[PDB]
Amino acid sequence: LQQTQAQVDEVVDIMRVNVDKVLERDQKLSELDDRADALQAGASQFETSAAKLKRKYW
Amino acid sequence: AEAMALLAEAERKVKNSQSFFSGLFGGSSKIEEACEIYARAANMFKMAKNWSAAGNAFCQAAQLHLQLQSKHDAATCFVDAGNAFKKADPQEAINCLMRAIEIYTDMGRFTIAAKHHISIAEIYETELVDVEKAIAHYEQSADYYKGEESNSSANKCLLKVAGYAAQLEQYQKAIDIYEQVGTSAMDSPLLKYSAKDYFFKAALCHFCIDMLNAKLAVQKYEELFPAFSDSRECKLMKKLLEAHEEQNVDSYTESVKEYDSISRLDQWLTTMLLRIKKTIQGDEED
Amino acid sequence: AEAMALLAEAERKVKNSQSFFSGLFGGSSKIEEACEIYARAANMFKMAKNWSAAGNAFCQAAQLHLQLQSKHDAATCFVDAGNAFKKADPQEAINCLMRAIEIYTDMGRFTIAAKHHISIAEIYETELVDVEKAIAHYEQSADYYKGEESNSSANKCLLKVAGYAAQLEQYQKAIDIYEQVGTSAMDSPLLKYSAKDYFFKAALCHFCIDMLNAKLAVQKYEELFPAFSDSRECKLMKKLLEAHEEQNVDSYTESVKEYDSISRLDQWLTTMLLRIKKTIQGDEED
Amino acid sequence: ALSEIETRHSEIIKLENSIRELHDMFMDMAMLVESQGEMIDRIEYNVEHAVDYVERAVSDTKKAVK
Amino acid sequence: LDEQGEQLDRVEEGMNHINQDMKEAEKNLKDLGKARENEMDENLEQVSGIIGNLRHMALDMGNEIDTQNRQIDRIMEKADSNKTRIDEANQRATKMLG
Amino acid sequence: MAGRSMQAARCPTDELSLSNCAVVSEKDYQSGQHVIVRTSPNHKYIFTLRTHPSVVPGSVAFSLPQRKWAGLSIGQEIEVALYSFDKAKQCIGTMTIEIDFLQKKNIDSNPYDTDKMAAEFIQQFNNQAFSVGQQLVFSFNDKLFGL
Repeated sequence: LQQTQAQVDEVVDIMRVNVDKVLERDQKLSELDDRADALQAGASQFETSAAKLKRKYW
Repeated sequence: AEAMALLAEAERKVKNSQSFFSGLFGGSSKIEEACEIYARAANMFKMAKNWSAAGNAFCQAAQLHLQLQSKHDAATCFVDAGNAFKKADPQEAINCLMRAIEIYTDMGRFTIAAKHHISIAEIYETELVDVEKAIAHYEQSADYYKGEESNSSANKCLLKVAGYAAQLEQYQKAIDIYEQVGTSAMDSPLLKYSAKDYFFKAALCHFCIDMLNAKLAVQKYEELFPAFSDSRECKLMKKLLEAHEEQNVDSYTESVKEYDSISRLDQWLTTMLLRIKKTIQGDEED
Repeated sequence: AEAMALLAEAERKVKNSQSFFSGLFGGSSKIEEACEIYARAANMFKMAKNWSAAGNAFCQAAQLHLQLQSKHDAATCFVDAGNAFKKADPQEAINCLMRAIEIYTDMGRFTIAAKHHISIAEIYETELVDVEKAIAHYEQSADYYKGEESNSSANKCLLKVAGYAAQLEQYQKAIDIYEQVGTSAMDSPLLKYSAKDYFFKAALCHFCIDMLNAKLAVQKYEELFPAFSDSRECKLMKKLLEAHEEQNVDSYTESVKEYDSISRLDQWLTTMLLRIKKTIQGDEED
Repeated sequence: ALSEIETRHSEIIKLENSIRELHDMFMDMAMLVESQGEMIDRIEYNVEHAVDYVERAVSDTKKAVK
Repeated sequence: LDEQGEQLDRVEEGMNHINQDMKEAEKNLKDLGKARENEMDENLEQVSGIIGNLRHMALDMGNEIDTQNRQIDRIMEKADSNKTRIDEANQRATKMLG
Repeated sequence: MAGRSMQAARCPTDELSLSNCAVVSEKDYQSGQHVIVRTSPNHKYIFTLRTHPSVVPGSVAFSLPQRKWAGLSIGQEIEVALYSFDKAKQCIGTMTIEIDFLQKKNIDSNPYDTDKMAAEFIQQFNNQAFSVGQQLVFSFNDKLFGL
């Protein structure tokens, strides 16, 4: 019983460890999302500006 | 060269001239350099912890960018200006967030708009508490997230819609909302083990409703009832409406304590439980 | 909010330049602007959720960008035009979505082709059930993903193939996929545990075989007996197969009797329970 | 002959509470990684449609000199 | 988690080629511009054997997303710099119209 | 009789829950008149109307026994249609009822003279629609029953 208790207690604090990981994860998941959206407009308006460029020097 | 000097030095060059200073062109080459002065200025106002001429400078950095040809990055700078007043003490981030969605939607970029359509709902629910309008942004933003097919984004928004239907006390609409989404979770093995809880939300949202919708929506949910979270989900509910339709608050309020011992209840659940707890007492005595 | 007059005034603007209309330089700035005109024209229908009309209005702007010399964003405009009838119920998102992959592959490219090719497959399986075509779409898409060394989606699109191709009729292409993924999965530290159920699926697929083909893969398989997770790999099969050979269909139910409790059973395996007892009763009566 | 039953009650309901705790931290965890999981689908557009802007543009910038 | 960590490969696919385009597109701008108890004793041990499954996958599932955090350590700066490079190259790619 | 969509509501008070009458508003129908509630093709249930001043026009109020016979609750869409009986072979001349106390925390052994109960029964439930197996509650000397 007591061996099994301790063996469960291992997974207990390991669960708390994986939550101690999610404290970093959620931050990473947020900040990658912060740039993911941001890059598409810089890319589309760059394609636009390049459209203005390429029409002058046919 | 301070942030305060950049505003007045850009004020020199913002002038719309028609003279030998102009020639033939206007100030179309000049409205960008003005926006550049403000692009540096709005940056360094925050560096001086201004936070209020910061946000106004983030506004001015895009305000003049409108008149060039380009609302797009001007719109990104409106979102940035909303990140100024939002973090700061005052509002008027909410204004620039209107200024943003009215532009990105005006191209079809609903997702970028929806990044902060939700944040508008966040301010209008947390700060400027306008829960009918906040929910009009959660539900509407959910409609946009389904516009680009992202089901779980809209399930996140619609749980703000329906989660606060309990505090908005619209239990008849809450039961209208948690059903289709849990059915969208029986299909998903990625999402199933919260689906029982999703229909528990649809189940528990009673206004003292003794429809067997409460006893049938759980039946709809395909369910091996000796499963391992169902003892804490479904037969729970059957026990609780066993006592409501008993006209007995005694065992109704014993099993709630029986259940909190095995899964600690939260504000939303506990409020809904004591909401229905008043419903038995509202008929036994009177 | 002027949807009509844009469409009519761009009629002389959707106009190549050999006329008084031509003048000095081409009309490749006029039609270029007109693309944005029709985009915005569809945008203001789309905002009012007129997606049926909106998609047809995006077909204009998406068609005219090709005309200048630009497959570049014209395919993005086809993706946009397909989002209309994708989000809206009716069809012909199917068309623009088939337009986009051919255009991306005619750019000299591979990824985004497969990326929307499975979108087409999702439509043609989930909506327009055309499994004989959408399964081929997953096949070709997985072929491109092998050509990108994202064996990620090479394995995923093939699991989407074989999970349905199995119950349909085809158990050999099935195990081909499920052995391919299990063998490529013992390689990675990320993949080797998904390989358990993969070799399980690779084992399950029977051509009404009364032999050990499942247990044949087991006699190959890396069960690692101290690892109990492969009781959900073979111990099921270990128990039920002897039953199947030795006149014990009645005993066959008692396996799922508990395995549905220690693993809630989905459609595929449950239908397979019925299917491999179709193999029983095709040994007995059928 | 009853105190060991009381331990058989108590130490094992404690054990079941360890189970309850890890199962509840795991109905946290499964949902943690669940809710994070779709952000990848949010990237799913911005990862290659972003490339659809970048390469399809610089194929023109290199042709914009011409 | 497996498939979402394996998506990270296509994330790499996008960022390397965008970064490739920005080292080359850099060039065009300047080029053009300028007994049940005794059964219980076995059931509790049946679960003591199960907690092996628990602890093994627990210890294992820890390390992967740490490795993914390092993969994100690749992503973050090569994304932020690329966000800077697109905007500077774009403003240059708009000022050369004339 | 053409049938109008109605919203199932709850009985206002205890008096009409002792009438077994499909409690309605005076704005729509009339007390005494009989109707047939329709929930589905395989469920047709017949009720007596008894108007009341606290009913919403466009919603019908039902008591707990009748809902526990009708399978109904607060705020469900139903179709209510006027139903006219045939007084050739449907007027009740002899009706058995299985009776029992409703609430099990007031059970006594006292005798209740059935001739008085049946007489007060007809004095209260006259011109009412009763189907086989229909369940309701009877008030005899301030006592709840399950009929």
